[PDB]
Amino acid sequence: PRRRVIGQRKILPDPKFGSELLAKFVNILMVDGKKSTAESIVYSALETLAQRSGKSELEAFEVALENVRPTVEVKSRRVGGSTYQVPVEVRPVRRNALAMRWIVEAARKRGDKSMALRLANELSDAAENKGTAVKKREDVHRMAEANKAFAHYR
Amino acid sequence: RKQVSDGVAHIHASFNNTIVTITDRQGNALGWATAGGSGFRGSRKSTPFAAQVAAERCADAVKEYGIKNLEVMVKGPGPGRESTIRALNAAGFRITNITDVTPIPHNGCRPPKKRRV
Amino acid sequence: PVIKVRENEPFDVALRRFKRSCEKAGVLAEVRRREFYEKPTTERKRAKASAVKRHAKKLARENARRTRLY
RNA sequence: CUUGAGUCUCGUAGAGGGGGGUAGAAUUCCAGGUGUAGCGGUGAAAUGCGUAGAGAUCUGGAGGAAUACCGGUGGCGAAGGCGGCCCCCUGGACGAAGACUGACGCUCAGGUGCGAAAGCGUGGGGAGCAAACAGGAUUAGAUACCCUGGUAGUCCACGCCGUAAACGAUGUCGACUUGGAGGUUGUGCCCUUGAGGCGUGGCUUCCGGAGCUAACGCGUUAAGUCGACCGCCUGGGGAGUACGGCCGCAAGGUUAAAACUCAAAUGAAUUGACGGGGGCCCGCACAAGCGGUGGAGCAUGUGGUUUAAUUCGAUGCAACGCGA
Ligand SMILES: [Mg+2]
Ligand SMILES: [Mg+2]
Ligand SMILES: [Mg+2]
Ligand SMILES: [Mg+2]
Ligand SMILES: [Mg+2]
Ligand SMILES: [Mg+2]
Ligand SMILES: [Mg+2]
Ligand SMILES: [Mg+2]
Ligand SMILES: [Mg+2]
Ligand SMILES: [Mg+2]
Ligand SMILES: [Mg+2]
Ligand SMILES: [Mg+2]
Ligand SMILES: [Mg+2]
Ligand SMILES: [Mg+2]
Ligand SMILES: [Mg+2]
Ligand SMILES: [Mg+2]
Ligand SMILES: [Mg+2]
Ligand SMILES: [Mg+2]
Ligand SMILES: [Mg+2]
Ligand SMILES: [Mg+2]
Ligand SMILES: [Mg+2]
Ligand SMILES: [Mg+2]
Ligand SMILES: [Mg+2]
Repeated sequence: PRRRVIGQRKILPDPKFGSELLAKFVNILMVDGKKSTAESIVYSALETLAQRSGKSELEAFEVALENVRPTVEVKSRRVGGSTYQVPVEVRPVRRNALAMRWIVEAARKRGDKSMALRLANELSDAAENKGTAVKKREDVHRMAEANKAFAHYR
Repeated sequence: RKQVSDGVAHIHASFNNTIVTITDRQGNALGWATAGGSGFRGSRKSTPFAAQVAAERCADAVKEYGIKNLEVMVKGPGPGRESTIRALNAAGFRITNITDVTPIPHNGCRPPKKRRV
Repeated sequence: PVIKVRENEPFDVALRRFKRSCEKAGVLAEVRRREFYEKPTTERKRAKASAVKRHAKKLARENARRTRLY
């Protein structure tokens, strides 16, 4: 907005693991205000992922996030009448949010049957670093590299 | 194959392009590089970053000659004019002298006509 | 704008001196002005405008800006 | 007769004019060295140039044009105009003290001369730039703007032309009328005690009083108060055109109408609105996001077509599940 530095809104942590990040993921996943359903799906996915990959639900989830967060995105600065795609360093809250968003979209795309199954598969893929959300991040980075000449001349 | 240790870096920095040319102190060129050959075209090759990577490329090219000291002669009005020298220093030569040799006439030949844009 | 880096002078410092020397010399400005042929009439007109604006601005600041702004 | 006008003496500053030398920087080209795939250009490209070795870089050479910094609302000139340095020829302005002539003055129709740039003739010269022209883009088109080239011309000699927003849009000469801040160039005194204090001339920039003006503004360099002489105007268009004359190699210049036609055309300022003006600011205006519509079936309203009738109204946002 023009004249607003509004206060960030309060998100409660999810009951199973007490995690704010996990709560945010659930919110992003949710559709039509159906939170209960979203949390069930997220928990199912986490449980399967933990069983498949290892340590905990939260550690596995974190690993996936680490492989899908973007360091740099691009904006379109339009000053000389034409638009320069400029790179820009993506701040941490955005990095988590964007990564989560990408993961959920990839999961939605994916061909497995249950949503939980798709989510688990996608997360595992992210952890390995051979999935589609990861591909998306790679594409974003590639664009930033291409437009690196317009990095610190905005 | 030869070694010289001390070169001159001629940074021709026009508005469109940056040419970097390392030479022996006498005038004979050792290696060169441009933002164009460095992989930038148009809006991208007319930028400081392009000049910097051109400089890096030039330094790499003349690595065979083992040049340690280097004096830089900057020419023209350019987006680099600084990036190139910074890059060269980073690439790791001792910059000894920095000289501007932009050719100003003493009211000589007529310039081309003004652009109407 | 010739500069020679003195003993124990940092590179950044050397760069700073070089830039200052160039600015003082006025090389970039000269080149930019000599990029295209300014007509003599244009040069005269620009000079006149510069003189008028400078004088007017100075008068306004010193004499007109001697009042209570608030 | 000496107060206007001029002469002589001594200095002063000046891109004033004419002629002849010369210097350095830079562009172009040429030859050679080094060296390798790009250069150039643009909003982005392409034409163009480059592996037949370009661009870059160093050396040498050729040649033409123009004189960076100094450089200034600085200076000089009647105006046009004049810009590196040196010499030769040469015109004017200004100050100082005197001396001299003794109204010798001001203006000027015809006339005469000078008169940017472009243009013309003849002979040179030709680097850069660049009408015309060519190709590439852009575009609906693009006989333009932009890009790459490029010939007259720009330069020199000597002739012509004779015009410009040739403008201060302000004819020349003279006198008189409150001020302030500068620039430049003389000169008198003050110890120049220092770059400095007080005068007195010339040219010059800005601001401003009275007065003037339609207003804008001008304001001791008047657009104020006056005197002499000249030039010019009499509604917009037709028209600075036609015809005639004169001048010109030509392009054209100069002098300069009439019919016909309209009731306006203009100047300055005011209030709005508008601007691909400028500054500041807001709004789900964009941005960041989430979900739709536009595809499908159906509901409903509208346009249309059909009908005997398809009642009438709403119909850019701000009509179209609206009156209903
Ligand atoms: Mg050009
Ligand atoms: Mg003189
Ligand atoms: Mg004079
Ligand atoms: Mg006459
Ligand atoms: Mg001429
Ligand atoms: Mg001729
Ligand atoms: Mg000829
Ligand atoms: Mg040309
Ligand atoms: Mg052209
Ligand atoms: Mg006339
Ligand atoms: Mg004039
Ligand atoms: Mg007139
Ligand atoms: Mg007269
Ligand atoms: Mg005034
Ligand atoms: Mg009439
Ligand atoms: Mg005529
Ligand atoms: Mg006639
Ligand atoms: Mg949006
Ligand atoms: Mg539909
Ligand atoms: Mg339809
Ligand atoms: Mg409708
Ligand atoms: Mg109806
Ligand atoms: Mg109706």
